[PDB]
Amino acid sequence: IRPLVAGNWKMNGKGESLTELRAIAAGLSSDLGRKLDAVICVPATLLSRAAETLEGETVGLGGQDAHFKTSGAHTGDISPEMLKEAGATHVILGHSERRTDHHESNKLICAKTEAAWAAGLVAIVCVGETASERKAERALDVIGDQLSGSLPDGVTAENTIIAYEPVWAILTPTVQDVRAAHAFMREQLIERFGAKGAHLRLLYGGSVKPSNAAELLGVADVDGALVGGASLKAADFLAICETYRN
Amino acid sequence: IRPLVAGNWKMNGKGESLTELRAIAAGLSSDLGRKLDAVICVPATLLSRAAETLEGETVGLGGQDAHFKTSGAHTGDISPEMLKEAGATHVILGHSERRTDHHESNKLICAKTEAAWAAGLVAIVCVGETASERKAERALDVIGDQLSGSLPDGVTAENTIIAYEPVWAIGTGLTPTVQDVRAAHAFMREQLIERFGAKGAHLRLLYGGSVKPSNAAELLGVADVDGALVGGASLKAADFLAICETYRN
Repeated sequence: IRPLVAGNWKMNGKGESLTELRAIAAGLSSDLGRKLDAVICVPATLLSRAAETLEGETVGLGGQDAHFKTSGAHTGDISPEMLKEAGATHVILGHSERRTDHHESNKLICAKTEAAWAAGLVAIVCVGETASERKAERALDVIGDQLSGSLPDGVTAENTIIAYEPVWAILTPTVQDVRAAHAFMREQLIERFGAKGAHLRLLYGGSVKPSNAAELLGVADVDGALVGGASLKAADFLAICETYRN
Repeated sequence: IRPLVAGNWKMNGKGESLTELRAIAAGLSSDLGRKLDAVICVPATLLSRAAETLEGETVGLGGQDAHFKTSGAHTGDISPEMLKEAGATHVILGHSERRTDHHESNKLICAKTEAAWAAGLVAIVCVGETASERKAERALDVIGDQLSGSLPDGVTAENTIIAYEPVWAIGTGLTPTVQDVRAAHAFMREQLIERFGAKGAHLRLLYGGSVKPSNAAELLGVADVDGALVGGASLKAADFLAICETYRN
């Protein structure tokens, strides 16, 4: 499985930040970048400008959310077609921050996931359990439910990526923690999707930094990362990518 | 009070839509645009390109929502500074679609309005009662609670515009009467004067119900209506402009 390092800028980044994007492009201009895929998910306000900056580079662009409809009376909401037409190849769906603060349900994320595929986008679908779900020993129940409710029947290794977010630690998770969450995801996805389940990229979406990337990304059934803060600066992001030097 | 026709594209608009902004700008190059302000509120994905499209022109640009913080861990949210830096001068906040479908409270909208101001944006803050609240005989009580709860203490006549949405009418095929509009706007004016004094007398109060080339003259002649927040009819330049032509004098 080819690795993917995806950056989630969350609600950071304006015109000035585009330099970081260029530097990431530059850093992956060589042998390193030929070895992995990389996608940076920027705010919707920055996407077209970022698409221009990245024209002819290996680095892909994501949005951080999209609606389930193509268009309509939905003030303030962005369609996946809009993301597509502005230059996105990917969109993050079901991020913990939206499941929690925006109350997004598994059903909604499923509908967003189909609509994303219909617009030509790869869905980066996030799952993850809270501290109390974990303290209550329901971690796997919850991850399992999120995966079976958030993912539509038509998943392929090409149209869907899964990111695991240990929301519970928002504590640092152990290698052991990461290992057991990702083995569980892999077995869940194979049970439901068979062959292609084995090919779906599972990204680790906990706290990923240059200093912990080697240990976390060397874990079985981790196929990359959904990097938060460390993706805002090209030097951090590139040092995380350095992991796949070999 | 100088009138403002604002257009709300809602979740409509891509690169191909930019010619419409262009046509609107050109229609308002006449003697017309000297008399009124115009703002089109476009999807955040289009904002920077729409900014580029309208460079130099009188037509302002709006966002359709914005966060209450400047930045941070809010995956998929847009801060009012991102709108500002992309070229917007305005942002719609508290639209009924967001109050209903995104469960936005007065408290959230208040927090969003402060942040909009701190980013250098004029907040277009929407209020409006449902058919249920109307049948409860609480129309005015609802609009009053929304205005008091949604608006921060720092309102100025320059940093805030209010738009009234007759949400009750949506989906019914009936359009509010001049009597309905007058009563809502007279009420909003009195409330804003009680709370903000003379600032409250100069606040622009936009009519955000169904406004189309066919009804614009009557509705926009209503006392205490200082313009409109136009929906569907802002999607096509000729419709938007025919609403604006109501103000030719």
